[PDB]
Amino acid sequence: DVQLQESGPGFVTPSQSLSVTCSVTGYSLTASSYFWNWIRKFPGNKLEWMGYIGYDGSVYYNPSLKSRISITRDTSKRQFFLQLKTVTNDDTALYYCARHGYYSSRVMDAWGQGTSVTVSSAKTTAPSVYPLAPGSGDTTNSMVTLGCLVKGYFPEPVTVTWNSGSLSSGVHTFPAVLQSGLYTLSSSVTVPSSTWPSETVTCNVAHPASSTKVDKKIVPRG
Amino acid sequence: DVQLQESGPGFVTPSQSLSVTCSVTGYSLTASSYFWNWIRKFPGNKLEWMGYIGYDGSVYYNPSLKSRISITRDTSKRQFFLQLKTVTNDDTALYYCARHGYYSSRVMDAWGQGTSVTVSSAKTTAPSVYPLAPGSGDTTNSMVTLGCLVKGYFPEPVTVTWNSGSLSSGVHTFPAVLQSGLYTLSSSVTVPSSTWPSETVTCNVAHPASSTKVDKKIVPRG
Amino acid sequence: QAVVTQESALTTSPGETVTLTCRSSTGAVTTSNYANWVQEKPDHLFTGLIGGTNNRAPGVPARFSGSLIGDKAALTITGAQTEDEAIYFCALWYSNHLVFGGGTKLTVLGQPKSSPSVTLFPPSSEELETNKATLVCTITDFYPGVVTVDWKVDGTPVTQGMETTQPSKQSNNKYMASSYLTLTAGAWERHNSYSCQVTHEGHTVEKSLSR
Amino acid sequence: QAVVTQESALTTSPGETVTLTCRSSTGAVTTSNYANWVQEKPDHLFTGLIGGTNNRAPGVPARFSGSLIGDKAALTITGAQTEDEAIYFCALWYSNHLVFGGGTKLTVLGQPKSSPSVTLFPPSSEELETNKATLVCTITDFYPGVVTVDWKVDGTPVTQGMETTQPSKQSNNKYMASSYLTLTAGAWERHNSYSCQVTHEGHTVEKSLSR
Amino acid sequence: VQLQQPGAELVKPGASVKLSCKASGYTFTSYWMHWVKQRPGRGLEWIGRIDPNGGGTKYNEKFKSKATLTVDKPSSTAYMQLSSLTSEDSAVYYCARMWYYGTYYFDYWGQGTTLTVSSASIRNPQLYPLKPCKGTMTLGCLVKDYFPGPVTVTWYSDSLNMSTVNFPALGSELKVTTSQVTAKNFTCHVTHPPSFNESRTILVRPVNITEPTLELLHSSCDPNAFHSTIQLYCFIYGHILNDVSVSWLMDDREITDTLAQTVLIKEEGKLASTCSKLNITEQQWMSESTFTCKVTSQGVDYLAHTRRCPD
Amino acid sequence: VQLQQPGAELVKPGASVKLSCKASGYTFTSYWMHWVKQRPGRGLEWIGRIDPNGGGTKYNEKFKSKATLTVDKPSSTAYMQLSSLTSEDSAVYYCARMWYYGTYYFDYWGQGTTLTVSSASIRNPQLYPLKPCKGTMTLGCLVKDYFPGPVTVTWYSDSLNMSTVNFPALGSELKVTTSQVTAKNFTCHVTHPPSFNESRTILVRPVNITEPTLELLHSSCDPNAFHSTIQLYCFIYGHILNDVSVSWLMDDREITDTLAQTVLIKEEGKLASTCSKLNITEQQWMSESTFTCKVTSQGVDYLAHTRRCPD
Amino acid sequence: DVQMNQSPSNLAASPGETVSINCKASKSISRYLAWYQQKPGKANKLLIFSGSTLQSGTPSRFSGSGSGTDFTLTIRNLEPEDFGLYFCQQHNEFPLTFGSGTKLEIKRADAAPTVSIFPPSSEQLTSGGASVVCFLNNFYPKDINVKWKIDGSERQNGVLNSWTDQDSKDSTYSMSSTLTLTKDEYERHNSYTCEATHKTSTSPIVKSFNRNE
Amino acid sequence: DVQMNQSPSNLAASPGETVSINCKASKSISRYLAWYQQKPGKANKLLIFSGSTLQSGTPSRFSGSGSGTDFTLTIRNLEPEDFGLYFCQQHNEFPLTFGSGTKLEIKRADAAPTVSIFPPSSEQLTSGGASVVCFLNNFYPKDINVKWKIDGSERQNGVLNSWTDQDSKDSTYSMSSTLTLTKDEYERHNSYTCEATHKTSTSPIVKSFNRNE
Ligand SMILES: *[C@@H]1O[C@H](CO)[C@@H](O[C@@H]2O[C@H](CO)[C@@H](O)[C@H](O)[C@H]2NC(C)=O)[C@H](O)[C@H]1NC(C)=O
Ligand SMILES: *[C@@H]1O[C@H](CO)[C@@H](O[C@@H]2O[C@H](CO)[C@@H](O)[C@H](O)[C@H]2NC(C)=O)[C@H](O)[C@H]1NC(C)=O
Ligand SMILES: CCCCCCCCO[C@@H]1O[C@H](CO)[C@@H](O)[C@H](O)[C@H]1O
Ligand SMILES: CCCCCCCCO[C@@H]1O[C@H](CO)[C@@H](O)[C@H](O)[C@H]1O
Repeated sequence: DVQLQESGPGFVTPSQSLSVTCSVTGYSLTASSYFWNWIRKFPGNKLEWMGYIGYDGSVYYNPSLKSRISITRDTSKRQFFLQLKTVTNDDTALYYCARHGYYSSRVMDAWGQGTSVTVSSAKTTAPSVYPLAPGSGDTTNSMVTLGCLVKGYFPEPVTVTWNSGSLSSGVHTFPAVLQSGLYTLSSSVTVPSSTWPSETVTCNVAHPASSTKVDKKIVPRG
Repeated sequence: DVQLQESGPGFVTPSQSLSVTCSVTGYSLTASSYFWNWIRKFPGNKLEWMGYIGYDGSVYYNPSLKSRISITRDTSKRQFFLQLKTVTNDDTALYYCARHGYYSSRVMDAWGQGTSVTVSSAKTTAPSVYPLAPGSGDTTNSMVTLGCLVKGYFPEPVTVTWNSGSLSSGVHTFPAVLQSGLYTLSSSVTVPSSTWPSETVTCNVAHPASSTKVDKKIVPRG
Repeated sequence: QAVVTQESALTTSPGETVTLTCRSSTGAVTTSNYANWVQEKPDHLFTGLIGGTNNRAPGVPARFSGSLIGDKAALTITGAQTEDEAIYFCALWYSNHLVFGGGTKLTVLGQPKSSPSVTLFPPSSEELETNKATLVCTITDFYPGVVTVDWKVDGTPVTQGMETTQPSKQSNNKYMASSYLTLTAGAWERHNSYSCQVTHEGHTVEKSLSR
Repeated sequence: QAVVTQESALTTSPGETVTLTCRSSTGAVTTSNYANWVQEKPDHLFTGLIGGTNNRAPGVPARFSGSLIGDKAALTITGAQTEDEAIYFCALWYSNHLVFGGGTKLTVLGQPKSSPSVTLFPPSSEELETNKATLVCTITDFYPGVVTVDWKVDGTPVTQGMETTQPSKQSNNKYMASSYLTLTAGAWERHNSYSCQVTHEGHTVEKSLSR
Repeated sequence: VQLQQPGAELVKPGASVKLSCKASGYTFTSYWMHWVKQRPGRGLEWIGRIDPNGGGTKYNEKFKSKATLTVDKPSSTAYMQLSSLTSEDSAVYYCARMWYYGTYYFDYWGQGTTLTVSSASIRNPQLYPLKPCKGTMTLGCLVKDYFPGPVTVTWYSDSLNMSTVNFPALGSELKVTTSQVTAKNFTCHVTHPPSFNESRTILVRPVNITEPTLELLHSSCDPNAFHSTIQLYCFIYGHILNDVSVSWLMDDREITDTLAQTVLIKEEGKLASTCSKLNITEQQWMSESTFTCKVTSQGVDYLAHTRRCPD
Repeated sequence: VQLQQPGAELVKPGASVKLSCKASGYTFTSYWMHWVKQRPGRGLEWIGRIDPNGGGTKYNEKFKSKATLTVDKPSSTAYMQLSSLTSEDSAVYYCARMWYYGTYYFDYWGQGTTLTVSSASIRNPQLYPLKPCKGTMTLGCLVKDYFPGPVTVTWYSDSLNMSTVNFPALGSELKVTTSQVTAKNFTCHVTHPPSFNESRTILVRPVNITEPTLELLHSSCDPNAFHSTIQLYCFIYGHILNDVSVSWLMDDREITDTLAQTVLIKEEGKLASTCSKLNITEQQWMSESTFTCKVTSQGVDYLAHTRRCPD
Repeated sequence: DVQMNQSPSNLAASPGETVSINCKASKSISRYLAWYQQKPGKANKLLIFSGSTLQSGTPSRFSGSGSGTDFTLTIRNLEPEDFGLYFCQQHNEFPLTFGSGTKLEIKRADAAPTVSIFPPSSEQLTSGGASVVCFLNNFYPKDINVKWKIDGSERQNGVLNSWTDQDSKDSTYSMSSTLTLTKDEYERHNSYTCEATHKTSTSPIVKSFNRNE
Repeated sequence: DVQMNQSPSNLAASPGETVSINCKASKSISRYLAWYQQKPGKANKLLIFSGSTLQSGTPSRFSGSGSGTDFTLTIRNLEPEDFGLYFCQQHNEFPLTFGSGTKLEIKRADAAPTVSIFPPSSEQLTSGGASVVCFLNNFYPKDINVKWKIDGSERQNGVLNSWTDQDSKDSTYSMSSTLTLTKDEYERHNSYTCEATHKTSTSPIVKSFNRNE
C-alpha cells in the first residue's frame, strides 16, 4: 500500500514561485523502479503531465514546461517537491502527485487527492454576509427558504452552517463563483414558515484565511 | 598464439562419409567467445564457408549444406570434426578449419593450411614410369634435358628425385593432371650431354599409397 | 534615584551598522560608570558583551564595539548578523550599586517568511480512562510570529475547549505555540474525524486524525 | 604317438554360431579323454573354458558349450561376440599324459576399419651425446593389421636406418607396431625437418618434428 | 563554564528561601558573583554582589533588609537567602559572573531560579504520553493540570539525533513538550516544585525493514554468432537473509510456462544477495515486449522492468 | 587369483634352471598345477602335473629325463627344475591350475616364464627417455641395445588415468614402451635378465593455466523512463587471484576516453571473480556498433562481444 | 504531443445498464491506452491499461478494446459505485497526455425545481450595490434555463450561475443565480422576476417581487 | 547469399609499385568487408576487416576503402613479401561469402622458353599406348601457346597441359604438354612436332622428331 498527499500554498501571486509538496506513506522514494510524477488539471478538465523524479534521482520534464519547473526530493522525510517559477494566471490548476512504475508501460498506479492553486493578483479579503429573505408575506404553516449571501472574499474556502449545525437538513450550499478577484457564494436552508417567526434562523460564516467568524440572523422584511 | 592443423583421408569414394579433423594448439575449444569454422575451396578458387561450432557448444551450418554436415568436438583432445554425408564429385575440395571471434564482426583470425580431399570412384594405383630421352643425336658437350613420365596413378602425391637427390639443380617437376581417374606427371632434369653417356641418370619415383618405389634409368635411344 | 534609559526598539538590516545608546538621569555617562552591555536571547539566556566603556569581553565578535557619544554610552554593531536580533541591556555603576536600563529590542530584517510545522496528537488511553480528553496541536518554526488556530470536528466548533498559547520566539528567531481542544471522553467516542487548522499570513496548514 | 588335430582357422560373424572340432588319431574321442577347451588371447593370456566333454568352467559365458559330435570333440559358440576372436586349443587325456592340438584361429568379422595413431619421438639428449641417434615412430590401433612405414628427412630416404616391427595384435583386436630411423649425431645436427609416414589401406597418416 | 541554579522554588508569605548557584569550569575565587532580579514583563534589578575570595558583600539599599549573600568554597557554590518574602518578591533570580582584574565586564550568567511566594494550594502534574498517530518519529508529553506555576521537562533516549521543543503554558496551566527523532525507545521526565514531584512516562513505536537493490541485466546478441540465447538476470542485492520471492512477467502478465533459475550469490550476516535467471526467445525480445522481475520481501513489492531499446 | 611366474630366465647349455609359480588368492592344496611348454611359432606341449596336497607328480615320457616338479606349501609356490638344458629347451613355460573334484577342467594360467639356453655374451639395455616434442601427454622409453633376448618394462606415475603400450622388438634387438596420460611426473623401469639389470629413467613436462568464464551483460532501457543509462557489465568468474587485466573496445578500437570501473566480486582460495562496468550512450548502443571486453590472464586473451539485437 | 479526444462528455444511465466511452488518438499509440476512474471525493484510480489489461481489483464488468487510434471502454451491468468521472491516458510515449473526461451520472425521476427569489438587503444597499438572488432547488434533469426580467425587460448582464454536483442522496441538482446591480440602477425599477424553464413544465416557473414595501 | 565479384584475377608488378584490387557486392554489406592474403606455402592471413581497419601486424602500406557495394584494397610501395594471393570476404551477414581472388605475381625480364620434345618409350608402346611430351622450361611472361603437329596436321585431341607456379628463385614459369595416342595411331605417321609461340620470338620455336630410327 502507498499513500500520496499533496500540500500547497492555496493561492500565489503572479510572477512569484509556486511550491507544492507530496508526502509519501508506505513506500520509499528510493525503492527500485518507482517514478514520482507531478500532474495538474486545468479548470476545463484538461490534464497535463508535468514531470517526474525517479527512484534513482533522475528527473524528466514536459518540454513545454522545461526551464520553468524543478522537481526535487527529501528521502528521509519521504517527500518530493515541485517548483514552478514565474507563475501566471494560466498556472491556476489542481495539482496532483502520482506514482507510476509498478506496471511496465508508463501508467499511474497511485494518485493523490490533489491541492488547488489559484494564481491571482489578489489579497486576502473577509466576506460581506447579507441575508436572503422573501420579498412578500408568507402563508401560515408553509415552508420558507431563507439564505445567506457570502460575497467578496478571497481565498477559498468558506464554511457556512445554520444555527451552529442545528439546522442540518434542508441545506443547499452552492459552489463559489469567482468574479473580479473575489468569490461569491450563496447558502440556503428550508424551514417551516412557523419556525422562522418564533425562533432564530442564523447563518454562521467562517473564513479562516482572514480569521473571520460572523453570525447573520435572517430577519423578516417590512 | 593459436595453431590449427587439418587431417583428412586424402580421397573418398562417392556416396560415402567424409570426415575431417582439426587439431588446435595454444587455445582451448571452450575459451570464451571463440568460434571454430570449417571452410572449403573448390578447384576454381571458390571459397565456401561450411559452418562452425562455438566455444559454448552451439553449431550453425550453411543452409545449402544443412541435413548433410555435422560439426562435433572433443575438448580434451582439443580437436573438432567435420562430417559430410553422401559425398559426390562436387565435394572434392581443399578443406580448411579456421577460428573467428577475436574481433567482433565475424572475421577469421586464424587459418589452417588445409587438407585436400578428392571424391573419386577410383582405387589406389601404382604408376607406370616411362623414360623421356631425345629422339635425335646430341652435339658433344651440349646440355640435354632428360625426364620421367609418371603415368596412371592414384591418389596423390608422388615423389620424384634424380640419382637419389644427387641431381638437385636443373630439376622441373610439373603439377599432376587428372585424366579419367588417374594422375599423370612429368619430371625433368638438365645435365651436360657429356655426363649422360658416362654416368647414370636415373629417376626415383615413390608412391607411398601403393608402397611403390621404382628406379628408371634414362638410356639413349637408337 | 538614578535611572538609566535606552531606546525601546531599533531595527537594522543584515550587513548594516546600528547604534544603541544609554543615557543617565544624572547628566552625563563617564568612564567611572563602567558602562556594561549585556545581551539577552530566548529561553532566558544572558551574555555579557562589553565592559568598561569599550572593553570587549573574550568570546565576543569584533563587530560589537563600545564608546561614549555625547553624554551617553553607546554600543555599535558594525555589520549586523541575523543572530544579533536580541534584547540589549545597559548597566551603569553608581557608588554602591549597579542600575540597569529598560533594554532595547533589536530586530534584524531580511529574514524570510516561514510557514508553521504542525503536529496533532490524539488523547492517550490513560486520559480516555477519565471522563475527558485533550487533543494537542503543536506549532513551530513560523515567521512572522502571529498565528491563529481553528478546530474542526463537527463542521464548525464555536467554543468547545479551544485554547491557544501566545507566540514565543525560538532560538532560531522563529516562533512556536500550541493549541488544545478539550472535550469529554463520551464526545471523543461519539465523533471520529478531528482536524487542527493553523492560519499564518493568510495560508492554512492543516493536520487531522481519526479513530 | 597319439596326436590331436583341429582346424587351422575358422571365421564367424557377430551373432552367428560356430563349431570348432577336435579329432584324435586313435580313432574316436570319448568321455574318458576329458576333452578340454582353452582360449588364448594376446599377451600370452590363457583361459580355461571347458572341461570333461561339456563341463563349463565357472566364469565362462553360457554361449560356450561342449559336446561330442561323430568321433570328434566339439566346442560350439552360440551367438559369437567380437571379444571371442582368439586361438582355441583342444586337449585330450591319454593314460599318463595330456596332448594338445594345434589350435584354431577364430576370427570375428564385422569389425570396422581403424586408422593408425602415430607418435614421433626425437632422440634424447643422452643419445645425442653419443655419435648416433634414433627417431622413434610408434603406431597403434590400426585394423586390418597390415601397414607400411616410410621416412622423410632429405626428400626420399632409400636405406638409412629404417627398420620396422611386425604387426602385433592388441587386446582390443587392433594391431600395433613401431618404426625406427637410426642416423648419426652429426647427421642429426645437419638436418632439421624429420617426418614419419604410415600408410594403411592406401591412406597415409604423417607426423613430423624439427629442431 | 556552567552556573547551575535550581529551576524553581516555592515558599509561603513571610518565609525565607535559600537560592543557590553552583560553579563549574572556572576558578571559583577569581570572579565576582552578582545576583539580579527580574519580574515577568519588567526589566532587571540588581540585588547584591559577593566576592568568593573573601567576604566582600555589597547590597543595593532596596534589598538590604531582605537579601543575604553567602559563599561556599568547599562546594564552589554561591548562595542568596531572601527573608520577609511577599508576592512582590516572586521573580527570576539570576547569578552572574563578573571579571574584576584589569577591565570590568560581565560574561557568564546562570539560567535563573523562579521564586514564587504564595499560600495557594498545590496541584501536581498529570503526565499523558502523546500518541504520534501513524502518518509521519514525533513523540511528546502533555502535562495537563499543575499548580503553583512552574514546570520543568527533560528527555531520555537511546542516543540518536534527537531534537526537543518545550512549549509555553496556557493561562489554564497546561504544558506540552515534544521530541523529533532522526530505532530506540523514549521517555519524558517532569519536575514540579514544591519538592521533587518527579513523574515519568514512556513510549515507543519501532520499525524494521531492509530495502534491497535491483539490477535487471540482459544478455544481448553476440555479433559473431548467428543465434544468441537472450537471457534476463534479476540481481537482488542486500535483501533479508530468509525473505525474498521472485516472479517474472511479460507485458505485465505473469510467466508460468517458462521456469526461472533463482540462486543465492552471497551471504553477509543477516543479509543476502541472489540472482534470478530467465530465458526468453529472440522473437520475444525483438517484439519490444516488456519484461519484469517482481521481487517481494517483507511485504514490500520491488520491481524491475526492461525492454529492448526502441527506434 | 594370480599365478606369479618370473618374466625370463637365462642359463648356459647343459646347466639346470629352477622355474617357480607363486600362488595367490585360492586354496593352494585344492588345485592341480600343470606345466606346459610352448616354443615360438609352435603349439603347446604338456610337461608334468603336480598335486600340491601330497607328492603326486606325473610326467610326460618325453620330459622325464629333464624335468622335476616340486611343491612348497609354506611359500605356496610350485616349482619345475629343468636339467640337461639345450637350445631345444628355450621356450615359454606356463603353470596352470586344474580343478579335480567333481568335473575336470582348467581355469587360471600363469603368464609364463621365457627360458633361454645360450652361451652367447650379454648386452645390457640402454634407456633413453623419449621426448614428446610439443604439439600434443605422451611419454616413452627406448631400450636400444640389449641381449640375450628378453626385456620387461613397468611404469610409475603420481596416479592419474594412464594407459601404457609395450611394443614388439626389432630383429636388431630394440624395444619401445609408451605412456599416454589423461599434472604429475613419470618414469619407466626396465628389467633385463640375467640377474636384475634394473634401469630407470624419468621425465616430466608440467602445465598450469586457469580458464575463467566471461559473461557480458547489458543494462537496457527501462520502459518507464524516458532516458536510460546504457551500461555494459563484463563478469569474469574463476580467474587467477592475482592475474586479470580488462580492456574495452568499440568497433574493435580500444576505448581510452571513457573510464571503466573494475572491482572484485569474490575470492575463493587461489581464484577470484571480478566485474568491469563501462558506460555507453544510448546513441552508441542504438548505432549497432559492437562492444568488446578483452580480458587477459596468464598470457591468454579471452574476449566477450556484444551488440544491440539488429532488425 | 499525442492529442486524445474523448467522447461523449456526459452520460446518464440507471444501474444495470451498459455504457461505452471512446477515445481517439491524433497518432497511432499502438495498444497503450489506459482508463482511469474517479468517484466523488476520492482519488483517481487506474482501471485498465494497455488497451485491455485490467488491474487485479478492477471488476470484470469493465472491459477495454481498440488499437491504433480508436479505443473504447465498455461498462456492463452498472453498479451504483460505477457513476463518476472517467478519463483516458495514452502511455505509448512521453509526454503522457490525457483526454477530456466523461461524467456518468445516475438517472432518476423527473423533478420540478423549487424556485425562490430574494431581493437585495439593506446592508448591501448601504454600500451602494445590490444583488438579486434566484434559487432552483432539487430538480432533474440538470438541463434548466433562467431568465431575469426587470419591469418585463430581459437582463443578461451582471448574471452569475452556480450549479451543484448531483446529490449523493436524491440524485437531484440545485442552481443559484445572482444578478448584480448598482443601488441607483436597482431603485429605477419595481418588478423583479426570474423565470425557470425546465422539462417538468410547459410554462416557465415564475417568481417575482415588488421593490415597493 | 551475398555474391562477391573480385577483379582483376591477375596482377603483375615490380617491388616499389602500387596495385589495387576491387570487390563488388551483389547487395549492400555496409562497411563489413575483409581482405586476406596468402603467401606460397603459407596459411591464409587476415589483413584488413570492416573495410579499413588493419590488424596490428598489417603494414601501413596496405589500406582499404569503400562501402555499400564497392570496396578496394590498395597496396603501395610493394615489398617482395607482398606477392601472392589476395581475396575478399563479406562479414555483414551469414553465410560468410568470399571473392574469386587475385594473383599478384612479380615481374622480371622476358625469357624465351627452352623447348624439348620427347618420343614415346618402348616400355609404353609395349602396352599399346604412346605419349609424346613437349617441355617449355624457364620462360616469362606466362602467356604461351603450344601447337601439336603430326605430319603437318594440327592435333588438338588427347592433349594435356600443366603449368608450374612462378619460380621462387628466378620468377620464371615451366610448362609440360603431353599428347596421348594409341600405338596403332602413333605408328601411322613419321614427323612429330611441337611449336611454342611466345612473346620472345616472332616465329614459333619448333621442336620435332622422326619416328624412323
Ligand atoms: C537458458 O538457456 C540456456 C541454453 O541457451 C541454458 O544453458 C544450458 O543448460 C543446459 C542444462 O540445462 C546445459 O547442458 C547447456 O550446456 C547450457 N548451455 C550452454 C550454452 O552452456 C540455461 O540453463 C537456461 N537457463 C534458464 C534459467 O532457463
Ligand atoms: C555510469 O553512469 C552512472 C550514471 O548514470 C554512474 O552512477 C552515478 O555515479 C555517481 C558517482 O559518480 C553517483 O553520484 C550517482 O548517484 C550514480 N547514479 C545513479 C543513478 O545511481 C556510474 O558510476 C557510471 N559508471 C561507470 C563505470 O562509468
Ligand atoms: C538501503 C539503500 C538506500 C539507498 C539510498 C541512496 C540515496 C541517494 O542515492 C544517490 O545518492 C547520490 C549522492 O551523490 C545522489 O546524487 C543520487 O541522486 C542518488 O540516487
Ligand atoms: C574451466 C571451465 C571449463 C568448462 C568446460 C565445459 C565443457 C562442456 O560445457 C558444456 O557441457 C554440456 C554437457 O551437457 C554440453 O552439453 C555443452 O555443449 C557444453 O557447452
